[PDB]
Amino acid sequence: HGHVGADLAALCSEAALQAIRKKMDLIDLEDETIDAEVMNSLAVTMDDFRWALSQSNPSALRETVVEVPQVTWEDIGGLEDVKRELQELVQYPVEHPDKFLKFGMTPSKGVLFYGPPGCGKTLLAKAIANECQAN
Amino acid sequence: EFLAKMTNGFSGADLTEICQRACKLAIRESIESEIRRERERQTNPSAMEVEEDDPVPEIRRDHFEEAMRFARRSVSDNDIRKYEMFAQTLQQSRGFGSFRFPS
Amino acid sequence: EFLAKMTNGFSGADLTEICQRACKLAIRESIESEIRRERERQTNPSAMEVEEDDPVPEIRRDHFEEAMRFARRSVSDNDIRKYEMFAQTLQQSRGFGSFRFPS
Amino acid sequence: EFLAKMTNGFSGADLTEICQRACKLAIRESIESEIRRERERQTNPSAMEVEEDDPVPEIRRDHFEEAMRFARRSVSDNDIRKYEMFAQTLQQSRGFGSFRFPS
Repeated sequence: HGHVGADLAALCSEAALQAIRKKMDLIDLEDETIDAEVMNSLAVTMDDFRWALSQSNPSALRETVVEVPQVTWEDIGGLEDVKRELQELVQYPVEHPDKFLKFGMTPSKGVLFYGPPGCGKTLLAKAIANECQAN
Repeated sequence: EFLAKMTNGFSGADLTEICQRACKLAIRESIESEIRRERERQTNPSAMEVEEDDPVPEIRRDHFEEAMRFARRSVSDNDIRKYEMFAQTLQQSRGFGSFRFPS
Repeated sequence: EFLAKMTNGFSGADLTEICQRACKLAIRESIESEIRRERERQTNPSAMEVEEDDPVPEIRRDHFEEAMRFARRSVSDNDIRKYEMFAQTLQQSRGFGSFRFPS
Repeated sequence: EFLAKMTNGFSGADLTEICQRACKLAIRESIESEIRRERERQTNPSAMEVEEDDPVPEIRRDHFEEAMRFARRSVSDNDIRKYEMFAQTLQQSRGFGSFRFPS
């Protein structure tokens, strides 16, 4: 999830090198004039990509990321009161911007969740972003 | 005017919320109507929507009567009592009063 | 569903551990099998391994029933009681309730 | 037996209350029946009460299912944790363990 395009070019290049390296037991240095059999019958497979990805290629990325999330609403079922309130506070000033100016109520600008540690706070805060298709 | 003599010790920043509460409740009734207006079963193209619904063109009374039930005073009685004690810690003619001049 | 009405006051970050616990226990049974599969004494080349063992292709029930015995609630009763006291320190219609309008 | 594996950390003095709660609820249903049994309108003397009502001759299941909703654990998690800390402040073979004798 955290690579850049040049990192993926290096990843593909390292997978090609790994696929060549796994065939150097019969591609020997005494084969001076190289036979073209490997040049049309070698294809990189899945574990070479997994080797080049997991064992090598430290990613050149730490910073923030901007995308829609993907955790849906049925990842934490229930809590319909909280869901209905978040719909009235996030869904409606995006999916219906004109009706807010019919009677002109200014929208709010965010709530403060609070609770015990590990009740799906972040997993709920991503859910309204996934429902609104917002960033 | 009936809201005046019913909310006595409410601060000014509190009854600016209950009108945003009744606004939010009326927007909830408007999107509630627009989620079932397009949900027509046996949707005949005959008898077209030349007459619009227009369910909530303004805030009704029961929107206020429902939003008023979540009213809450922000300042307590102990802090208005604190400021009155600061008004008397201030002087405000802390002394004699009501004297006159010789003729 | 039986795990639902058995773990009542468990936090969401706690029953994400007991499925990692049952996963860890099933991986322990898989490497346990693969440390004795290759430990064949009188290893005849006849009757080859054309039928694989495949001992644990999924988590069984007793992996859960053994991993559930190390379940532990993270949050206490004193902190859920603290947040309920913060909910009542918050207003949530701290006042009159249930009034009506004159006719 | 279903009440056993549903009330885990309840003290013995707490589930002696929920059976007094379900008893109190069934007596409420019995006097509820006897306040409307004698409240017969168009009370004909014909078709006499040779068949009795007998509405609640025992506690039903929904009396328990309604009384269980007011269950409450008396002891907290902090006090059972206090007594376990007193069990380890007590010795209980606080030492070596598992030695043997010379041959």
